[PDB]
Amino acid sequence: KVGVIFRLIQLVVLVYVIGWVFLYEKGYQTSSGLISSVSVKLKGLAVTQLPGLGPQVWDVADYVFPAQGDNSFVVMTNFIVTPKQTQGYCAEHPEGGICKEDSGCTPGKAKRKAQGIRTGKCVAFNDTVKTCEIFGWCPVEVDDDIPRPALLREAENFTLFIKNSISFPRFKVNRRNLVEEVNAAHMKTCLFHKTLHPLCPVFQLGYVVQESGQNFSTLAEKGGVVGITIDWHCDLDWHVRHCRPIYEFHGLYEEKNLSPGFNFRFARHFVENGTNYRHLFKVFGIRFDILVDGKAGKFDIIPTMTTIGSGIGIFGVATVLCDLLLLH
Amino acid sequence: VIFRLIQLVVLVYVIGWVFLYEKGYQTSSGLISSVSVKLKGLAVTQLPGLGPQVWDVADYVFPAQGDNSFVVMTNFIVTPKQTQGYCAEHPEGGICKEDSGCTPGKAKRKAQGIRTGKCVAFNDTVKTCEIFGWCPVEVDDDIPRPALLREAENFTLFIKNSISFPRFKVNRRNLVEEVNAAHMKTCLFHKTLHPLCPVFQLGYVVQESGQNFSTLAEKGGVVGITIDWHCDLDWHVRHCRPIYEFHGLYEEKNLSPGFNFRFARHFVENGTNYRHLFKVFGIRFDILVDGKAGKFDIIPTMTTIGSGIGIFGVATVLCDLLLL
Amino acid sequence: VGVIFRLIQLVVLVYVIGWVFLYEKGYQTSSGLISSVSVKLKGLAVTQLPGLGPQVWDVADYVFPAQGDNSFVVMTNFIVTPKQTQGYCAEHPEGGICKEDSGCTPGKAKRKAQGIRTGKCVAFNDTVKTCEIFGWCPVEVDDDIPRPALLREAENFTLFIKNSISFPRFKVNRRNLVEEVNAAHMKTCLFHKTLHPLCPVFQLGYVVQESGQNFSTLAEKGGVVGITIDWHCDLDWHVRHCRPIYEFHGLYEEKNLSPGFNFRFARHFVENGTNYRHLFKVFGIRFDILVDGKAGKFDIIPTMTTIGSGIGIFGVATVLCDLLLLHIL
Ligand SMILES: Nc1ncnc2c1ncn2[C@@H]1O[C@H](COP(=O)(O)OP(=O)(O)OP(=O)(O)O)[C@@H](O)[C@H]1O
Ligand SMILES: Nc1ncnc2c1ncn2[C@@H]1O[C@H](COP(=O)(O)OP(=O)(O)OP(=O)(O)O)[C@@H](O)[C@H]1O
Ligand SMILES: Nc1ncnc2c1ncn2[C@@H]1O[C@H](COP(=O)(O)OP(=O)(O)OP(=O)(O)O)[C@@H](O)[C@H]1O
Ligand SMILES: CC(C)CCC[C@@H](C)[C@H]1CC[C@H]2[C@@H]3CC=C4C[C@@H](O)CC[C@]4(C)[C@H]3CC[C@]12C
Ligand SMILES: CC(C)CCC[C@@H](C)[C@H]1CC[C@H]2[C@@H]3CC=C4C[C@@H](O)CC[C@]4(C)[C@H]3CC[C@]12C
Ligand SMILES: CC(C)CCC[C@@H](C)[C@H]1CC[C@H]2[C@@H]3CC=C4C[C@@H](O)CC[C@]4(C)[C@H]3CC[C@]12C
Repeated sequence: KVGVIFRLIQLVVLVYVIGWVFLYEKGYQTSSGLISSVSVKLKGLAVTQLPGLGPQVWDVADYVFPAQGDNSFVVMTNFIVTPKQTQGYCAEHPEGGICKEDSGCTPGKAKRKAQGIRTGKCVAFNDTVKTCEIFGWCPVEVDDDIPRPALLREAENFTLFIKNSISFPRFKVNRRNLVEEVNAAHMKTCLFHKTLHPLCPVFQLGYVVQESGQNFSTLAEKGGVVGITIDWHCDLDWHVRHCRPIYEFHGLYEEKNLSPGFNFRFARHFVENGTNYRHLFKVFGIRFDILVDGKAGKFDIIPTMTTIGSGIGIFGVATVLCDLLLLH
Repeated sequence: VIFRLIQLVVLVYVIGWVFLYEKGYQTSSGLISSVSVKLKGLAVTQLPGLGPQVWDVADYVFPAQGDNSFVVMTNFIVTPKQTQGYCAEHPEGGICKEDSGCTPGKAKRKAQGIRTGKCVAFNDTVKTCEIFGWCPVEVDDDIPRPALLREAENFTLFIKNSISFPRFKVNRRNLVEEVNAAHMKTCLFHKTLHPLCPVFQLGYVVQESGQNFSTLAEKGGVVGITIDWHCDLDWHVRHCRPIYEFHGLYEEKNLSPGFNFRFARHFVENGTNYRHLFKVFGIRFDILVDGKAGKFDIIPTMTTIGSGIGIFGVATVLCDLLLL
Repeated sequence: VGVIFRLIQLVVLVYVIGWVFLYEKGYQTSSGLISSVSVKLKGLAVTQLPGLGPQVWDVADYVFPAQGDNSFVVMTNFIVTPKQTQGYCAEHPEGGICKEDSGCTPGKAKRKAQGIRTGKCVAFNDTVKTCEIFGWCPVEVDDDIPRPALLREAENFTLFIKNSISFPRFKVNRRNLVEEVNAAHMKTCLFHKTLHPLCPVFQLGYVVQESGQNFSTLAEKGGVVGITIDWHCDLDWHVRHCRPIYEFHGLYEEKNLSPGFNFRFARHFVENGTNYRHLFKVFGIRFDILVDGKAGKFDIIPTMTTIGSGIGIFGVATVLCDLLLLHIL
């Protein structure tokens, strides 16, 4: 009965190997990619009482800078506005050259960062320091006084709405972020929590940043970067109703570096009294990147046949190894 | 000798199957691509304000540079001449009833103003609250059934895709199918008749998506174009022509249909800051590409020849075991 | 004999496992990466223009997606057609030719439309004429592309790239600014493929457009440049030895039916009581910044399964050698 016992042991080993191969979903299921489309819709307000008077309100279309969605969008969090900018010869900015007596600066564009077409003169900047005279946007920026109170910190309570639609080809199955569990009644009193309500897509910017690993009120002065990822891991063997996304906010938390924080200049032009003016904002804001990836598969007979053939081959190899070790 | 001949035949058949089915004698590469989109059309809106505007190439393609994913106007409800002031809040904020209903502070979820607290009348019979902000004129829910900025189904998209193929250092472009010189003045895109001209039509990009354009422009929608470059790159230099498959990317109807956003353009009239606010129900086009390619390399050929010889040995072992 | 054959088989197996360990990196768990970029351009250009009014294009005046978005256009040429307004005016000599008053009909001219045609014939220029259209009145004339390239001083703009990537499976975060690069280097650093390969890629037109392309003709009519950032590093060593490599692509140079890349964009304003717009046909450079990478760590499951595969391949090699010896016996 030694031979029968050995044959039974080999058969059991082969069965276990086949079960392991069919486990982990390594085989018997196809692999397909996905195509995605993401839209965002922020909703909030912000008071902007400024010592320069003229209170202003930043609406939904005033801080979302792409203003129409896109994967990578920026939400304004702070700014240094220099209104009523016009073209004309006047004093330059410091850290770009110091004028001693009509000799420090020579006519021509300066190397690397430039502020205007230098003409050559010692025009008294109203900071006890005399600099060069340039031809450009006359009221130059003053970015030293970054606003500590975080003028638009009230963005902590904004509600981001990530509407995601995907399609798996080769199965022609299309799904959306709004899973049939979430209905209209769950969109008026809905927030997002990773354990309590993991399906409703109405996130809160404060909460998103908090789960990003970045403390708020310190990246508001100089906007950081936040990355949201919507993993779509689904199996088409079961009903399509079991296709749900997983949100993971891998926030690249640094809070201290050589050049920390996002920052960009943007200007809006207009015409007043027949002269072209310009409003320039140095906006610091938090940029959200919404990366979408996934993999789904279903029953196909070719991968099943290939896996069964590989299982037969590895079972034969195992029997060869067992015979070899028994020979020794 | 019969068994040896059968084993040799099985081995050579396996080798041929490995070489010709999965194409194991060639390597693989990724894809780096750039997409440039240039719409060209016109649409006129006879708004009831006696202000007939003309919307041209720079007025409805919202990302003017034409990114990979962009948006085309198909409907709007303009709310012009907006300044900063106090007036009645939109009724979704609440209902006034008594003067004590309104409270100071912003709203909870969707704030429209500071809500200082008063009971001004928004309509002739409905009073909500008093808010300070972009107050004078507020956006409403009056989506135009005739679908203003219609006839967007006659525009001509133009995808000037480019391909890199870094490892093989072979550069290909969508525009040049090695024959395109006068097929650009008068061409369309048909999946069977003219599958090479990249001057699409928004009628022939939504229709093959499986969604009718009659209800797509009312509340917006999403359309996806793939342009996947599946080129053999081995027995040719040309024959890298891409294939297009406009994916449906979800059907219409259902909860929260379509896709609409809001944007605004500021201006100065009499020393007071103003704002033109548009709510846009525009289609969204996404262009995401992929490719594999492949070229003759000796290392993968040797690796798969070794794998084939191993498979042949395993098959011979299995046959010998079965015979015994 | 038998001992020699066993030693040869053991040596072959050892070589096989060494090859599969030091070539395919079997004891590693390859994973993707997530990424974000923040592109900041610095520079200044001045245009005279035949309008007798000098213009200065500032930091936020040429780069249009003025927040990054890893796909942006740095304007290098334009054809300004200012002071446009709604009215009935003549059409461009590309949608039709006005032989007489009956040569044009109301409609949108099918493919390419510049205005709602009315039918009347109005003289334009001197001989060509045209059909009247209701729309933006002064039609654009893009026939005369400026050869001196106007905003041609783009061979000195700096392109500070602030790339931050994260590998989630190992939960590691890295940035473009390698710890070696500090504030003392950012004051004056220029990216070079051999001498300074770590500080972010600067100076469009000198070490960015030198990808088998020439700024001379890549700014007169626009063009496309692709910067790919590869993060190929392993967390087996210290995290310090994880630095990216930049490669600039040469997608095409010239000799094409539709070369370059240009787009029309309009800036609106209101004067007196009428809405006007400035229309720019911007010819620019599209910089596609694409970042990819891969990383792995030593884990027990991959090394166990690769040692099992090595044992299997050693056994199959042994039985193949035995069969060969039997056939050659
Ligand atoms: N940030 C958000 N917070 C709360 N609800 C949101 C948010 N973004 C989107 N929604 C909801 O998404 C749905 C989409 O509908 P729709 O686009 O008509 O909304 P809306 O622009 O806010 O319109 P309305 O002016 O009619 O309230 C709405 O029911 C809206 O309440
Ligand atoms: N729908 C379309 N979108 C883009 N280009 C189109 C379209 N239909 C035709 N074309 C043709 O594409 C060609 C390449 O476009 P290109 O940007 O180089 O020219 P353009 O700015 O349109 O020139 P012009 O206005 O002087 O005809 C043009 O000659 C144009 O006639
Ligand atoms: N495109 C560029 N070319 C050259 N130097 C640049 C460029 N972008 C940024 N820098 C320099 O690198 C640093 C970036 O720091 P950071 O992002 O905090 O900017 P910043 O201090 O807000 O900039 P700025 O002073 O110009 O307003 C600064 O010292 C700046 O001079
Ligand atoms: C086909 C003979 C040789 C049996 C050996 C293969 C066995 C292990 C395979 C073949 C078909 C397989 C099944 C095919 C389909 C399904 C339905 C799915 O919802 C759960 C898994 C399940 C139930 C699979 C389990 C594993 C399975 C039973
Ligand atoms: C050692 C023996 C088995 C010969 C190995 C090579 C044999 C199997 C032959 C069979 C099919 C052949 C390929 C068939 C077609 C082409 C396309 C041609 O443009 C280049 C050569 C190439 C790519 C051949 C390479 C060699 C090839 C793989
Ligand atoms: C025949 C077998 C058992 C011999 C040993 C094989 C395994 C255990 C060996 C072979 C190669 C080895 C690796 C080679 C190099 C390094 C880098 C070093 O910084 C940490 C250890 C690490 C990651 C080793 C871990 C152990 C390792 C994976």
